[PDB]
Amino acid sequence: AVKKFKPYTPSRRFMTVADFSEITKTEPEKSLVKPLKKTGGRNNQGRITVRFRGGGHKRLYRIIDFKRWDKVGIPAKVAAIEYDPNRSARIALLHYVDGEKRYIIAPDGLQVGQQVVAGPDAPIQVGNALPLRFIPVGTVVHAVELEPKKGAKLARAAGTSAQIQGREGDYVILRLPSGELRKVHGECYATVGAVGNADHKNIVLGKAGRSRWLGRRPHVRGAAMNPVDHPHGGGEGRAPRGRPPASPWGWQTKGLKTRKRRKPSSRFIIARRKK
Amino acid sequence: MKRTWQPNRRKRAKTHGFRARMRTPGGRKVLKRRRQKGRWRLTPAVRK
RNA sequence: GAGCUAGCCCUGGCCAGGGUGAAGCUGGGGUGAGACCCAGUGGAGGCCCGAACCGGUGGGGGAUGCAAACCCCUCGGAUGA
RNA sequence: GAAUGCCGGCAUGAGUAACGAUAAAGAGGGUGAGAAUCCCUCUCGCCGUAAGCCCAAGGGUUCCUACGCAAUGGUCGUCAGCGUAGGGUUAGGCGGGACCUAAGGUGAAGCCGAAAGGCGUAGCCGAAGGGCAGCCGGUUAAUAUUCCGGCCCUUCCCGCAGGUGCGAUGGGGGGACGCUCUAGGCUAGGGGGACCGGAGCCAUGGACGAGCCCGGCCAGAAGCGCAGGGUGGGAGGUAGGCAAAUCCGCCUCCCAACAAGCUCUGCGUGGUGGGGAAGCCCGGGUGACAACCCCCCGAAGCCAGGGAGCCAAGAAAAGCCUCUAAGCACAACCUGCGGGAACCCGUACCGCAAACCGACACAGGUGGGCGGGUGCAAGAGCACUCAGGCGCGCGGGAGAACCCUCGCCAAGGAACUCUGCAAGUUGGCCCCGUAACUUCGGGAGAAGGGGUGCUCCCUGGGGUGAUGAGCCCCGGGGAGCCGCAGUGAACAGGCUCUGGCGACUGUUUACCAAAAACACAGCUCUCUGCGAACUCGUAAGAGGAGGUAUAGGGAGCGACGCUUGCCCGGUGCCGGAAGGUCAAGGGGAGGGGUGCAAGCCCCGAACCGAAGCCCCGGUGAACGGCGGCCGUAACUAUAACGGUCCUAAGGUAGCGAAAUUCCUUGUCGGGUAAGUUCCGACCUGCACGAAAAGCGUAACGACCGGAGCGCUGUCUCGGCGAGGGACCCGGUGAAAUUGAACUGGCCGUGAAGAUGCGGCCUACCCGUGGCAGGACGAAAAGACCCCGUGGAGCUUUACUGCAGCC
RNA sequence: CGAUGUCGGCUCGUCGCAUCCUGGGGCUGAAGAAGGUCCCAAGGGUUGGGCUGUUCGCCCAUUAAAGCGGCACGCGAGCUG
RNA sequence: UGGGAGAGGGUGGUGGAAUUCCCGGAGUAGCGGUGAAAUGCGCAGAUACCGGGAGGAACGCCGAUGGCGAAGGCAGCCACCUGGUCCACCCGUGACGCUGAGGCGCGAAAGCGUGGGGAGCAAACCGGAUUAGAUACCCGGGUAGUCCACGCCCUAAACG
RNA sequence: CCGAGGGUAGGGCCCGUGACUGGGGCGAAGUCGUAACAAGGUAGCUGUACCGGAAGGUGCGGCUGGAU
Ligand SMILES: CC[C@H]1OC(=O)[C@H](C)[C@@H](O[C@H]2C[C@@](C)(OC)[C@@H](O)[C@H](C)O2)[C@H](C)[C@@H](O[C@@H]2O[C@H](C)C[C@H](N(C)C)[C@H]2O)[C@](C)(O)C[C@@H](C)C(=O)[C@H](C)[C@@H](O)[C@]1(C)O
Ligand SMILES: [Mg+2]
Ligand SMILES: [Mg+2]
Ligand SMILES: [Mg+2]
Ligand SMILES: [Mg+2]
Ligand SMILES: [Mg+2]
Ligand SMILES: [Mg+2]
Ligand SMILES: [Mg+2]
Ligand SMILES: [Mg+2]
Ligand SMILES: [Mg+2]
Ligand SMILES: [Mg+2]
Ligand SMILES: [Mg+2]
Ligand SMILES: [Mg+2]
Ligand SMILES: [Mg+2]
Ligand SMILES: [Mg+2]
Ligand SMILES: [Mg+2]
Ligand SMILES: [Mg+2]
Ligand SMILES: [Mg+2]
Ligand SMILES: [Mg+2]
Ligand SMILES: [Mg+2]
Ligand SMILES: [Mg+2]
Ligand SMILES: [Mg+2]
Ligand SMILES: [Mg+2]
Ligand SMILES: [Mg+2]
Ligand SMILES: [Mg+2]
Ligand SMILES: [Mg+2]
Ligand SMILES: [Mg+2]
Ligand SMILES: [Mg+2]
Ligand SMILES: [Mg+2]
Ligand SMILES: [Mg+2]
Ligand SMILES: [Mg+2]
Ligand SMILES: [Mg+2]
Ligand SMILES: [Mg+2]
Ligand SMILES: [Mg+2]
Ligand SMILES: [Mg+2]
Ligand SMILES: [Mg+2]
Ligand SMILES: [Mg+2]
Ligand SMILES: [Mg+2]
Ligand SMILES: [Mg+2]
Ligand SMILES: [Mg+2]
Ligand SMILES: [Mg+2]
Ligand SMILES: [Mg+2]
Ligand SMILES: [Mg+2]
Ligand SMILES: [Mg+2]
Ligand SMILES: [Mg+2]
Ligand SMILES: [Mg+2]
Ligand SMILES: [Mg+2]
Ligand SMILES: [Mg+2]
Ligand SMILES: [Mg+2]
Ligand SMILES: [Mg+2]
Ligand SMILES: [Mg+2]
Ligand SMILES: [Mg+2]
Ligand SMILES: [Mg+2]
Ligand SMILES: [Mg+2]
Ligand SMILES: [Mg+2]
Ligand SMILES: [Mg+2]
Ligand SMILES: [Mg+2]
Ligand SMILES: [Mg+2]
Ligand SMILES: [Mg+2]
Ligand SMILES: [Mg+2]
Ligand SMILES: [Mg+2]
Ligand SMILES: [Mg+2]
Ligand SMILES: [Mg+2]
Ligand SMILES: [Mg+2]
Ligand SMILES: [Mg+2]
Ligand SMILES: [Mg+2]
Ligand SMILES: [Mg+2]
Ligand SMILES: [Mg+2]
Ligand SMILES: [Mg+2]
Ligand SMILES: [Mg+2]
Ligand SMILES: [Mg+2]
Ligand SMILES: [Mg+2]
Ligand SMILES: [Mg+2]
Ligand SMILES: [Mg+2]
Ligand SMILES: [Mg+2]
Ligand SMILES: [Mg+2]
Ligand SMILES: [Mg+2]
Ligand SMILES: [Mg+2]
Ligand SMILES: [Mg+2]
Ligand SMILES: [Mg+2]
Ligand SMILES: [Mg+2]
Ligand SMILES: [Mg+2]
Ligand SMILES: [Mg+2]
Ligand SMILES: [Mg+2]
Ligand SMILES: [Mg+2]
Ligand SMILES: [Mg+2]
Ligand SMILES: [Mg+2]
Ligand SMILES: [Mg+2]
Ligand SMILES: [Mg+2]
Ligand SMILES: [Mg+2]
Ligand SMILES: [Mg+2]
Ligand SMILES: [Mg+2]
Ligand SMILES: [Mg+2]
Ligand SMILES: [Mg+2]
Ligand SMILES: [Mg+2]
Ligand SMILES: [Mg+2]
Ligand SMILES: [Mg+2]
Ligand SMILES: [Mg+2]
Ligand SMILES: [Mg+2]
Ligand SMILES: [Mg+2]
Ligand SMILES: [Mg+2]
Ligand SMILES: [Mg+2]
Ligand SMILES: [Mg+2]
Ligand SMILES: [Mg+2]
Ligand SMILES: [Mg+2]
Ligand SMILES: [Mg+2]
Ligand SMILES: [Mg+2]
Ligand SMILES: [Mg+2]
Ligand SMILES: [Mg+2]
Ligand SMILES: [Mg+2]
Ligand SMILES: [Mg+2]
Ligand SMILES: [Mg+2]
Ligand SMILES: [Mg+2]
Ligand SMILES: [Mg+2]
Ligand SMILES: [Mg+2]
Ligand SMILES: [Mg+2]
Ligand SMILES: [Mg+2]
Ligand SMILES: [Mg+2]
Ligand SMILES: [Mg+2]
Ligand SMILES: [Mg+2]
Ligand SMILES: [Mg+2]
Ligand SMILES: [Mg+2]
Ligand SMILES: [Mg+2]
Ligand SMILES: [Mg+2]
Ligand SMILES: [Mg+2]
Ligand SMILES: [Mg+2]
Ligand SMILES: [Mg+2]
Ligand SMILES: [Mg+2]
Ligand SMILES: [Mg+2]
Ligand SMILES: [Mg+2]
Ligand SMILES: [Mg+2]
Ligand SMILES: [Mg+2]
Ligand SMILES: [Mg+2]
Ligand SMILES: [Mg+2]
Ligand SMILES: [Mg+2]
Ligand SMILES: [Mg+2]
Ligand SMILES: [Mg+2]
Ligand SMILES: [Mg+2]
Ligand SMILES: [Mg+2]
Ligand SMILES: [Mg+2]
Ligand SMILES: [Mg+2]
Ligand SMILES: [Mg+2]
Ligand SMILES: [Mg+2]
Ligand SMILES: [Mg+2]
Ligand SMILES: [Mg+2]
Ligand SMILES: [Mg+2]
Ligand SMILES: [Mg+2]
Ligand SMILES: [Mg+2]
Ligand SMILES: [Mg+2]
Ligand SMILES: [Mg+2]
Ligand SMILES: [Mg+2]
Ligand SMILES: [Mg+2]
Ligand SMILES: [Mg+2]
Ligand SMILES: [Mg+2]
Ligand SMILES: [Mg+2]
Ligand SMILES: [Mg+2]
Ligand SMILES: [Mg+2]
Ligand SMILES: [Mg+2]
Ligand SMILES: [Mg+2]
Ligand SMILES: [Mg+2]
Ligand SMILES: [Mg+2]
Ligand SMILES: [Mg+2]
Ligand SMILES: [Mg+2]
Ligand SMILES: [Mg+2]
Ligand SMILES: [Mg+2]
Ligand SMILES: [Mg+2]
Ligand SMILES: [Mg+2]
Ligand SMILES: [Mg+2]
Ligand SMILES: [Mg+2]
Ligand SMILES: [Mg+2]
Ligand SMILES: [Mg+2]
Ligand SMILES: [Mg+2]
Ligand SMILES: [Mg+2]
Ligand SMILES: [Mg+2]
Ligand SMILES: [Mg+2]
Ligand SMILES: [Mg+2]
Ligand SMILES: [Mg+2]
Ligand SMILES: [Mg+2]
Ligand SMILES: [Mg+2]
Ligand SMILES: [Mg+2]
Ligand SMILES: [Mg+2]
Ligand SMILES: [Mg+2]
Ligand SMILES: [Mg+2]
Ligand SMILES: [Mg+2]
Ligand SMILES: [Mg+2]
Ligand SMILES: [Mg+2]
Ligand SMILES: [Mg+2]
Ligand SMILES: [Mg+2]
Ligand SMILES: [Mg+2]
Ligand SMILES: [Mg+2]
Ligand SMILES: [Mg+2]
Ligand SMILES: [Mg+2]
Ligand SMILES: [Mg+2]
Ligand SMILES: [Mg+2]
Ligand SMILES: [Mg+2]
Ligand SMILES: [Mg+2]
Ligand SMILES: [Mg+2]
Ligand SMILES: [Mg+2]
Ligand SMILES: [Mg+2]
Ligand SMILES: [Mg+2]
Ligand SMILES: [Mg+2]
Ligand SMILES: [Mg+2]
Ligand SMILES: [Mg+2]
Ligand SMILES: [Mg+2]
Ligand SMILES: [Mg+2]
Ligand SMILES: [Mg+2]
Ligand SMILES: [Mg+2]
Ligand SMILES: [Mg+2]
Ligand SMILES: [Mg+2]
Ligand SMILES: [Mg+2]
Ligand SMILES: [Mg+2]
Ligand SMILES: [Mg+2]
Ligand SMILES: [Mg+2]
Ligand SMILES: [Mg+2]
Ligand SMILES: [Mg+2]
Ligand SMILES: [Mg+2]
Ligand SMILES: [Mg+2]
Ligand SMILES: [Mg+2]
Ligand SMILES: [Mg+2]
Ligand SMILES: [Mg+2]
Ligand SMILES: [Mg+2]
Ligand SMILES: [Mg+2]
Ligand SMILES: [Mg+2]
Ligand SMILES: [Mg+2]
Ligand SMILES: [Mg+2]
Ligand SMILES: [Mg+2]
Ligand SMILES: [Mg+2]
Ligand SMILES: [Mg+2]
Ligand SMILES: [Mg+2]
Ligand SMILES: [Mg+2]
Ligand SMILES: [Mg+2]
Ligand SMILES: [Mg+2]
Ligand SMILES: [Mg+2]
Ligand SMILES: [Mg+2]
Ligand SMILES: [Mg+2]
Ligand SMILES: [Mg+2]
Ligand SMILES: [Mg+2]
Ligand SMILES: [Mg+2]
Ligand SMILES: [Mg+2]
Ligand SMILES: [Mg+2]
Ligand SMILES: [Mg+2]
Ligand SMILES: [Mg+2]
Ligand SMILES: [Mg+2]
Ligand SMILES: [Mg+2]
Ligand SMILES: [Mg+2]
Ligand SMILES: [Mg+2]
Ligand SMILES: [Mg+2]
Ligand SMILES: [Mg+2]
Ligand SMILES: [Mg+2]
Ligand SMILES: [Mg+2]
């Protein structure tokens, strides 16, 4: 449940912060964090290839176990639930009876002190990772592999979830967080339940500086620029777009579909997305 | 005011130095070119 | 050619002093239990005043200048984009 | 002889401007050919969170000493950062290397590109980050944590003794981390003393005093003490840490538990070794057997890897410890002791500046540390001062105009002006008090007032100590004193009402614009299923993201509140397996050339044949657009109402002479003595209008308007005074400009505005201080404007191509 | 066009006279006072404010009067902007 | 003490019918709609039929003139949690009662906030008719909303 | 010392008046439609919402003070 502030500054009027009330441990596991090499949006050429990036808080990357089929049949206790500045969700620290320690994305409802497990034999319980073909039809799952053994690729963001709708052959039908209907292979892993921290979307940043804390530098509108810079530049005074609204590089940015038409995964897209 | 010349020995050697010039084609032509002209110095002297 | 300038990356450093007094916590009141009220404690903030520092608002001087952008008075920010 | 020609020489302006901060000078003595300028002394003044000191960068001998003054020095010069010559920089411990990693750079493997080359894991390189052993004093003209003295310590090799399963690039631990606030105890630093040490001093009316002046420490190994940091012990199991493992990790048991113990630091003490003032006497020497004690204030530093809270969630790697593997256990490693060994480079000097960056000995620029005392509420603010450093490398005079900076002003008080521009006013602290409105925070330092010094007297609590005295910190009450005036100097808001625009803190045209512009949290649309979209790249490869639709790209709007209407005909976009058109290709009716001929060779109809376009739909917070004439109400007027024409549909709510209104100073109302502005209304809106958003909105603004109070040299209307210049003398001595010049007025003439021509008038020759009307004065081959089949940026349903995409 | 700076203001004036006032006149539909209109006359004078960048104009309060023009729409090597 | 009846309330589950859409098959020239029509939909394969899937909302028969609640109101079915009520016994307390200005709470629908959901329905709106007009009634579309969670609003022909 | 009151600055309440504006009442014979009273020709009324020259219409839920 998001936390409001009294208006003792102009920005405190609307600024909201997470309640952080599910976190049980406040510093990262030394053996599972590594330096997160900030880019600024520059590539190996040195060129801004993604604009308005940089200047965020320093971060360490928590190594997250996106396979889990590494360790079929070895249970693990939920030792803690922690903050992770690299993703919307929270992360959960697992202590395996193996003695090994890993992080997973924290599903909604997971409690410290519960034991989770992974594999075809697993119970249909929050935090269990099974191949997709062994979860009953209708079960809400997250952290889903797109391809067998290739790694959890879908429904990783705070609050998201895919739902199992039915089966066809070696393949399952998932309703993704976008509402598309895609066929995913049955041997792909997924974790029972939805990701936690659903309140994440109701956060009200509150002021410009908070975006600067996330590495987000200011966006500059096309209309505010000059013709050397953007299709929407120029004009004496303000101005409407005066052409179909365009990106910096000329392409149209209202409705123009951009998925590649012959892409092979199209055989596996049953229906495009919702809303 | 702060002007354009802010001498820095390490910046000087690392930018115009002999080893900087040999590492690229345009650099070796510079050295060849200044050697053909008979420059007493092929490169800016910096004290390291 | 980025030793000027612009942005980002890595690593360090700096920000006198005062002022305001958020949540929280505690106690008291309240109630079926609450909400909530009062006091104290607390020390929040692109919060307030003001040096260093960063700026350059208005005026005056300067105009073969002390200076190819300076000087005086005044003025903005000063825990933060 | 001319090219605003080129190179050089030399003139003119001219003995003119200037001589670079208005911090300031005077005299005596010395030296010397020569002295305002060098040296010495006394007096004066300036900086003192600096204008003093120490590091770093950069500079590169500028350092020190002798000897010089042609040039350099804005004057001078005997001086000097100048000339000449000699001298000067000393390290196992400081900094860098023989150590580690960060971004980045490079790069065995590998990948990519016509060539050049671009990438790329490890690895390597890479520092002001990690790591690691030196403190105090003396010494030289010039170096010192470097030399010397004292007391300490590190690594490497070898040896000795004790001990132990020893052994690594491998496993593990640790190293290892944010922001704000902050505890306890110290230390640096400081204040005081009636105590201790000291050469002296008694003045000019008084004082021989509990007098004045001065100074009362620094470093130090073990131990010890105080304060802190760090750290569970044992056992059993064990599949995880890419081999192993007794280590680590996980599970159980026992024990311990604010502890303690073990360990590591700071501080204190400490053998020991140092230092040691004023004054006096020519840097030294004396003082001096110097003394070296007590109380108080007290860090931002130290203990430290301390504590708490918060969200934006805060390097790596080596050193180091531990585990074992090959191996090896005559080894090896650990521990203590002993001897020996310990290399390269930097070290002078300047360093907020005359030695660095600005062409200059240039009022500019330059990162880190130290930065004393008093008082002013605090402080790095302000004034004066310590240490220490300076008086800014032309002076002497005079005492005009005028200019700059500054002080005051009778009466009036914004009448000044585009504008209160500028300058007054106000000004700190303490107490009383404080409105509309509001998002309940604010608005608020609202506004407005009162207090403020000194003496005496009584008294409350706190810190140190002890619970006392002493010192130190916050106060309370009473009675008095002096002045024009008590934050008596210095630093230190004028206020209010009302509108426009932008929510706000921010950002910007380096060097004419700081704004209403950009940004901004927030809202909406749209694309994107991950080898994502999109971006950069020929590619490989990167960014996106070690992210995954609560995410990422693109676009518009811009907190918040109440809202965002009608038009899909056109353009865009999205959907549409029909149809229509449609390229290569397929097909080959049927024609052609040649050959004697088998043949060879050419043209070619229907038909099949993508995307795109046509066509059918949808789509507005997609591009965009949201009517005309005529009539009508029982006074007039105006039309709720009607007729008709056109449209894809004819502007809704709200707002309106407005940042928009042309006619315009619209009209009415308010404010004024008077109001082209302002505010409030009206609405025939030239030419508002709903996310190029509409109407509002508390708070905010060096934004832009209008008004009022306060107060003023802004003004009536100017006066006087100060200093720095201007002026005079000595020194040094520019400049743009310049066809030559023996260079007057009027009325005319002239290429149409004449010193230069005509006629007249006026006028002895040459300067100095002033003023700017002319020399179509100077500067810049007009930026406006046009011309050139000149150029460049930009746009699109101009042309033609290309990338990219299909 | 190898540059003649361009509105208004301020300051400083100088000139013309088709005279706004003051002096002298004729005519009057001049009783007086007051004007009306033409003539002569350029010696001097010709105010302070509100509004607007304004010139101009309107308005307020006075006045003998609140003149109109030229001087590169006089005057930016005199200022403003 | 012991009994019973009930859509009383709250939470979590879960069942079938029907509508809509989507996929496959089959099939052809209309379907839909009305007072009559047109708009609309349909050879680009609709309607009507069968198989499949998804999703939302409501709960047929029972059902009543019934029942429960203080009122507003409450209807598939299951479980849990909870309120009120009536009855038999005549067992306990000893008038502990009645009402109730203020207060507090509850309070249909619509409406508002921030998320979610969205089949059907449907203000606004668009089109087709009717009509003198038709900003209506009727028809074809259609957005809020109706649904869920939390938080507001607090109204009524909230009536017996 | 207190003190009539005078002055300065700021608040509260009432009264009168104001360009313009909002609906209200009244007014023998105005304009537009016809919402209600009969099943008033779509039963009406309702709270609310949205919309429209105007009465009103429509939605959602409620009442019978609805008809046959
Ligand atoms: C400070 C010192 C500078 O002087 C100025 O700024 C003055 C104040 C300008 O006026 C400024 C300010 C202003 C308002 O002029 C008054 C503006 O109009 C002009 C454009 O520039 C001048 C004099 C301009 O002249 C004017 O240029 C006009 C185009 C035409 C005009 N004249 C021939 C008709 C002429 O005199 C012009 C060109 O800058 C002068 C040229 C030679 C220069 O470039 C010189 C080197 C100047 O930079 C300067 C002397 O250093
Ligand atoms: Mg808040
Ligand atoms: Mg509040
Ligand atoms: Mg959480
Ligand atoms: Mg690590
Ligand atoms: Mg990267
Ligand atoms: Mg790279
Ligand atoms: Mg490169
Ligand atoms: Mg490059
Ligand atoms: Mg980009
Ligand atoms: Mg970027
Ligand atoms: Mg997280
Ligand atoms: Mg994320
Ligand atoms: Mg798959
Ligand atoms: Mg948000
Ligand atoms: Mg961040
Ligand atoms: Mg953003
Ligand atoms: Mg923007
Ligand atoms: Mg623009
Ligand atoms: Mg622009
Ligand atoms: Mg460009
Ligand atoms: Mg272009
Ligand atoms: Mg373009
Ligand atoms: Mg444009
Ligand atoms: Mg523009
Ligand atoms: Mg523009
Ligand atoms: Mg425009
Ligand atoms: Mg346009
Ligand atoms: Mg376009
Ligand atoms: Mg594209
Ligand atoms: Mg999709
Ligand atoms: Mg600069
Ligand atoms: Mg360097
Ligand atoms: Mg360097
Ligand atoms: Mg460098
Ligand atoms: Mg080099
Ligand atoms: Mg380089
Ligand atoms: Mg190379
Ligand atoms: Mg070569
Ligand atoms: Mg040579
Ligand atoms: Mg070179
Ligand atoms: Mg530099
Ligand atoms: Mg600060
Ligand atoms: Mg500060
Ligand atoms: Mg600090
Ligand atoms: Mg402070
Ligand atoms: Mg308090
Ligand atoms: Mg607390
Ligand atoms: Mg602040
Ligand atoms: Mg303040
Ligand atoms: Mg000023
Ligand atoms: Mg200049
Ligand atoms: Mg200055
Ligand atoms: Mg100043
Ligand atoms: Mg400030
Ligand atoms: Mg010639
Ligand atoms: Mg010349
Ligand atoms: Mg030439
Ligand atoms: Mg020449
Ligand atoms: Mg020459
Ligand atoms: Mg010459
Ligand atoms: Mg010569
Ligand atoms: Mg010469
Ligand atoms: Mg001369
Ligand atoms: Mg002269
Ligand atoms: Mg000069
Ligand atoms: Mg000068
Ligand atoms: Mg000065
Ligand atoms: Mg002298
Ligand atoms: Mg003297
Ligand atoms: Mg001599
Ligand atoms: Mg001399
Ligand atoms: Mg001399
Ligand atoms: Mg001198
Ligand atoms: Mg001397
Ligand atoms: Mg030099
Ligand atoms: Mg000389
Ligand atoms: Mg000389
Ligand atoms: Mg000589
Ligand atoms: Mg000289
Ligand atoms: Mg000089
Ligand atoms: Mg030396
Ligand atoms: Mg060696
Ligand atoms: Mg080459
Ligand atoms: Mg390197
Ligand atoms: Mg060292
Ligand atoms: Mg030491
Ligand atoms: Mg010597
Ligand atoms: Mg031995
Ligand atoms: Mg061992
Ligand atoms: Mg750590
Ligand atoms: Mg870490
Ligand atoms: Mg670090
Ligand atoms: Mg922080
Ligand atoms: Mg002190
Ligand atoms: Mg000691
Ligand atoms: Mg094991
Ligand atoms: Mg330490
Ligand atoms: Mg001594
Ligand atoms: Mg002695
Ligand atoms: Mg500090
Ligand atoms: Mg520490
Ligand atoms: Mg690393
Ligand atoms: Mg072996
Ligand atoms: Mg052996
Ligand atoms: Mg051992
Ligand atoms: Mg060596
Ligand atoms: Mg040295
Ligand atoms: Mg300086
Ligand atoms: Mg410094
Ligand atoms: Mg110097
Ligand atoms: Mg230069
Ligand atoms: Mg000098
Ligand atoms: Mg200087
Ligand atoms: Mg003070
Ligand atoms: Mg001086
Ligand atoms: Mg100075
Ligand atoms: Mg003089
Ligand atoms: Mg004189
Ligand atoms: Mg001065
Ligand atoms: Mg004074
Ligand atoms: Mg006066
Ligand atoms: Mg006044
Ligand atoms: Mg006055
Ligand atoms: Mg005024
Ligand atoms: Mg004004
Ligand atoms: Mg003042
Ligand atoms: Mg003051
Ligand atoms: Mg108030
Ligand atoms: Mg008020
Ligand atoms: Mg107000
Ligand atoms: Mg207001
Ligand atoms: Mg309030
Ligand atoms: Mg106050
Ligand atoms: Mg006050
Ligand atoms: Mg008092
Ligand atoms: Mg006194
Ligand atoms: Mg007195
Ligand atoms: Mg102030
Ligand atoms: Mg702003
Ligand atoms: Mg702005
Ligand atoms: Mg606005
Ligand atoms: Mg706003
Ligand atoms: Mg804004
Ligand atoms: Mg700020
Ligand atoms: Mg600028
Ligand atoms: Mg500029
Ligand atoms: Mg510039
Ligand atoms: Mg300026
Ligand atoms: Mg601007
Ligand atoms: Mg500003
Ligand atoms: Mg901007
Ligand atoms: Mg918004
Ligand atoms: Mg959205
Ligand atoms: Mg590209
Ligand atoms: Mg190529
Ligand atoms: Mg990555
Ligand atoms: Mg907004
Ligand atoms: Mg905004
Ligand atoms: Mg913006
Ligand atoms: Mg409001
Ligand atoms: Mg359209
Ligand atoms: Mg269209
Ligand atoms: Mg269409
Ligand atoms: Mg258009
Ligand atoms: Mg159009
Ligand atoms: Mg509307
Ligand atoms: Mg107007
Ligand atoms: Mg209007
Ligand atoms: Mg307006
Ligand atoms: Mg307009
Ligand atoms: Mg106008
Ligand atoms: Mg008017
Ligand atoms: Mg009036
Ligand atoms: Mg009108
Ligand atoms: Mg627009
Ligand atoms: Mg616009
Ligand atoms: Mg406002
Ligand atoms: Mg406001
Ligand atoms: Mg502002
Ligand atoms: Mg501003
Ligand atoms: Mg005023
Ligand atoms: Mg006034
Ligand atoms: Mg004056
Ligand atoms: Mg004077
Ligand atoms: Mg003389
Ligand atoms: Mg001379
Ligand atoms: Mg000279
Ligand atoms: Mg001649
Ligand atoms: Mg001549
Ligand atoms: Mg002459
Ligand atoms: Mg003459
Ligand atoms: Mg002529
Ligand atoms: Mg003439
Ligand atoms: Mg003449
Ligand atoms: Mg002649
Ligand atoms: Mg002649
Ligand atoms: Mg003549
Ligand atoms: Mg003549
Ligand atoms: Mg004459
Ligand atoms: Mg002279
Ligand atoms: Mg003169
Ligand atoms: Mg002149
Ligand atoms: Mg000329
Ligand atoms: Mg002239
Ligand atoms: Mg001239
Ligand atoms: Mg030329
Ligand atoms: Mg020209
Ligand atoms: Mg030119
Ligand atoms: Mg131009
Ligand atoms: Mg022209
Ligand atoms: Mg042509
Ligand atoms: Mg031509
Ligand atoms: Mg051309
Ligand atoms: Mg061109
Ligand atoms: Mg011209
Ligand atoms: Mg010329
Ligand atoms: Mg010229
Ligand atoms: Mg004036
Ligand atoms: Mg008469
Ligand atoms: Mg008369
Ligand atoms: Mg006459
Ligand atoms: Mg006259
Ligand atoms: Mg004019
Ligand atoms: Mg006018
Ligand atoms: Mg008269
Ligand atoms: Mg005139
Ligand atoms: Mg004329
Ligand atoms: Mg002219
Ligand atoms: Mg004219
Ligand atoms: Mg003209
Ligand atoms: Mg003129
Ligand atoms: Mg003029
Ligand atoms: Mg001028
Ligand atoms: Mg002018
Ligand atoms: Mg001139
Ligand atoms: Mg002149
Ligand atoms: Mg002239
Ligand atoms: Mg059809
Ligand atoms: Mg067919
Ligand atoms: Mg659905
Ligand atoms: Mg009984
Ligand atoms: Mg219609
Ligand atoms: Mg009809
Ligand atoms: Mg309700
Ligand atoms: Mg009639
Ligand atoms: Mg009726
Ligand atoms: Mg009816
Ligand atoms: Mg009817
Ligand atoms: Mg309707």
